[PDB]
Amino acid sequence: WGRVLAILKAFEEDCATPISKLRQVADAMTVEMHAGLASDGGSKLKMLISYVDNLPSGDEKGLFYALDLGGTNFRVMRVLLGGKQERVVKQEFEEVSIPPHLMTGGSDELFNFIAEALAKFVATECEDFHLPEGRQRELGFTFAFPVKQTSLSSGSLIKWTKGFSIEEAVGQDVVGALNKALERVGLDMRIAALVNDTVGTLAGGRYYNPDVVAAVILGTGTNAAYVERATAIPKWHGLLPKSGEMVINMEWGNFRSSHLPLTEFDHTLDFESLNPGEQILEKIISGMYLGEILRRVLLKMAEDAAFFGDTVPSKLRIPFIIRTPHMSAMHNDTSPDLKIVGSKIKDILEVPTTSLKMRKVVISLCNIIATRGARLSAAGIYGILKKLGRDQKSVIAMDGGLFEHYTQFSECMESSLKELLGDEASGSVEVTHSGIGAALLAASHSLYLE
Ligand SMILES: OC[C@H]1O[C@@H](O)[C@H](O)[C@@H](O)[C@@H]1O
Repeated sequence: WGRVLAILKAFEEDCATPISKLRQVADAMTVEMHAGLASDGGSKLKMLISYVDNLPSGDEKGLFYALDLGGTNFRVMRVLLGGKQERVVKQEFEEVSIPPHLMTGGSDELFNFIAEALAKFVATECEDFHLPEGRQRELGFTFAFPVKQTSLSSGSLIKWTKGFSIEEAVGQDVVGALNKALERVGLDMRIAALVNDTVGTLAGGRYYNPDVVAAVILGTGTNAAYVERATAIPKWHGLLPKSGEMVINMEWGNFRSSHLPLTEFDHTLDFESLNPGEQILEKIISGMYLGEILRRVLLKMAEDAAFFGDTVPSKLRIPFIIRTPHMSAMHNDTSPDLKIVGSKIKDILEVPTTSLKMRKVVISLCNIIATRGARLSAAGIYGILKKLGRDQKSVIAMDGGLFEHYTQFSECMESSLKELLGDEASGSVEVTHSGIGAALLAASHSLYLE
């Protein structure tokens, strides 16, 4: 290593996000927010209206179910809410990994999967979760994909992201689909709310902190939601909210700008993806893609600089063979001779023996990729704050694996938001962590009292 350094040098330079560039990115973001709000097709930012005009206050009460469909995991939960003082009295939930074949199969089978798991969960209901009366179960549905919302409890799928590809479902109503799946298992359920995962995170965060104004998800995918003034949404007039507010789902994963520090590797990832040209910003930020970027750099060094000897390892040529959790562990390796980077490369790529020089390169690459994504996340948040005129206490409710379980990532993001804000503003913005959100929104729309 060995001209491996030349590629390393270039990639580091092409990925650079000095503050000037973050300011340019934030400014481009704020511009797209205005464009996206002014016209349905005016921006890469769809700026979807959620039909949430009232956020949780804390006085919600009753029994509520919630469904949560993400990119890789599905969740079923129920909660007892006891008002202002009691809040969440009791909570139960089960999590199921989604069988990969369901991601690209048919619509019915995806929704059967959801309905059948929910039915099994419902059957375990007992004690304090016993359905009172004389009543019907009420459900909140978190659905982590772009939706053209028609009401709080309805909307059609716009497109898939995160490796999903069920074309049958594009344009079809998500709640109607679930409703038909619920009919097939003979489960009676009132869907009171359908929300994007950013929206639920925002509702859940605002429930615990009145000053929450936005939510950002940095997990398998990436996205953000925020509370916008109704008058600042010229494209939409299908309701006159008394609050004067409306929560927006930005779908910022799809953001693109010439100021984005893209490399040949991000280009090849994109061109070979399931959704080429879409989710450009998501593909350099989210946990789905970070490892895959790493994989493409290492493959480049393997075939042109003999990083792994004369023969390129066969497992390096397989897409998504390197996951982001592999990256973060290697990134955390503070040890001489870098034990962890060594055992991760061996375990995952089936390469015996790596010099110190090779694992120093790998840990450097990990840092370059994680830092870019984190700093770009900060520029995103700063873009939202400028839209809000907030560039006075603002809280950003965060969720997702990258922010919760990747120390380097979440710390770099907070540092760079701080630098972006500056002495004046920084000291009035707080980034904090904690589904329940969708249930809280169902709770405001319950046909029952307590
Ligand atoms: O889960 C985080 C985000 O992932 C993106 O790929 C989806 O399009 C969004 O709807 C979601 O909010």
